[PDB]
Amino acid sequence: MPQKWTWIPRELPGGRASFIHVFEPVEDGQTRGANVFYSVMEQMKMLDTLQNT
Amino acid sequence: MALYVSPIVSGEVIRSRGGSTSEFTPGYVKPKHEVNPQMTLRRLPDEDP
Amino acid sequence: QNLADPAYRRRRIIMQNMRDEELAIAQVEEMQAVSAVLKGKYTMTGEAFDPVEVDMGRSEENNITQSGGTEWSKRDKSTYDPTDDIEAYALNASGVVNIIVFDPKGWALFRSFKAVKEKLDTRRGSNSELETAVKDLGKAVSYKGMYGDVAIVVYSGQYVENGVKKNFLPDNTMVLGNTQARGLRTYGCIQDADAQREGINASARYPKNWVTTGDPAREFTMIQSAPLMLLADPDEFVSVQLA
Amino acid sequence: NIIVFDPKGWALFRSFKAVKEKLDTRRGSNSELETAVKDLGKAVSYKGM
Amino acid sequence: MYTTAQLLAANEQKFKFDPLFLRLFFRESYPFTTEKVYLSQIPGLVN
Amino acid sequence: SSRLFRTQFRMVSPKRISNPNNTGDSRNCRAGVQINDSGAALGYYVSEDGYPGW
Repeated sequence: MPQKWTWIPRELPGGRASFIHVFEPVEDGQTRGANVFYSVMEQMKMLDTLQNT
Repeated sequence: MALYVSPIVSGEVIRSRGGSTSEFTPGYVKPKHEVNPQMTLRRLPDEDP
Repeated sequence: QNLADPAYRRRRIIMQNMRDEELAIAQVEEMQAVSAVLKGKYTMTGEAFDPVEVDMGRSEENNITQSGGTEWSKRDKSTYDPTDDIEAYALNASGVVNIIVFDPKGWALFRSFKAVKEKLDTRRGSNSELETAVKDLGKAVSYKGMYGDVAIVVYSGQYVENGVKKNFLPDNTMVLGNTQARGLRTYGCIQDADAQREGINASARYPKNWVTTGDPAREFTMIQSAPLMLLADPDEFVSVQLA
Repeated sequence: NIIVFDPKGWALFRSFKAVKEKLDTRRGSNSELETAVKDLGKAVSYKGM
Repeated sequence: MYTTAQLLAANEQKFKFDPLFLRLFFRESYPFTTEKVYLSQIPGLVN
Repeated sequence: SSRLFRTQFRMVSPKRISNPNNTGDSRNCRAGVQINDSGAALGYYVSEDGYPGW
């Protein structure tokens, strides 16, 4: 089915918090956080492939 | 009706439907009438003498 | 006075397109079913498609053609009774029958036999309640009441051809059948690369929507299926074409 | 009190006008029959009283 | 240009279609994994 | 009404719950679970015992 987006303010203009974004920014300007797996993904994928083989 | 095309080759794209409009705009009527108080001297069928 | 975004216009266009796709798919299966329990023999063929045949195993006596000496019309509408012939056609079915599904043209002739019209009012001899003076007009299938053990229903279903619509059932036919009669709506495995990648071949319907590459990119909307509706026992039903 | 018939033996008996007129007295018979068979397509069936 | 057209409601022209078979005789549906099917009818006529 | 309480319970395996007539899943109908617009479940299509399979 066709996919539709929608814009949502982070908070209400009256001060109410409409939306909540929670993450740990490693460096300034990091709009999106990165999962901790990023540093070990390949070294665990190859491990499980080795186990299967 | 959908066709029985074999699951190998292709399918002709059916036209997307739609489109028809019309206009019946103006309309009008005007039954003009007046009183002409000249004939008021003569008695009506009503209003007994 | 109140326009809309062309994006929303495309959205509703695609919605309508999917709707008509679903209708086109559904009418194919309905045609399958009417052919199947109308004659048993059922073949599918078309341009760019090899013909395929399907024999349910229906016997000759389950596809009785009335043509003969006194088929249905030359019988006097006044004194004759069709119930005897109904029993005769019912016995050679090997199974309980409780529907006499009917055409919208042959039911008038069936009612024309005043034997049943008088059988309606007995006060002690018939519980078969029929509904003449049709209770549903300008619509889909309509029930007509009860005929004792069997229910009377009249079908007005139409399927559209390339450019023209026409009735599913022929001009004057009828079919005795059972509610408990088992029928399968089998759907074959989808022979598509994406479907086999997803492991979703065993599906009734396969909707799809993509966009081609290249600068003049265009989207394509799809629905596909492998419908093979069948029934375990063709001989349960009896098809009679009236005359 | 048991007058069970054959599947076609009962047909000729039902076909008579006498049974139909006996079914219509409104004061002379309480017999309850059923033409336009209320149990077909299977084995033995009670036809009423 | 300067016509000032106002639109009224639009008739749909719905097309009638009711299965009456898939929900009357074909109430059961089966998927496939194989390429064909087998149908077995067991004739029981004991003497 | 023989018992003071008239409430009983049946635990149902998910194998007994599925799409009615094996129809395709929709936005609001999913694996026999009819949900609302917001996603909250509304109805369930429970299948009867399939033993024997005939």
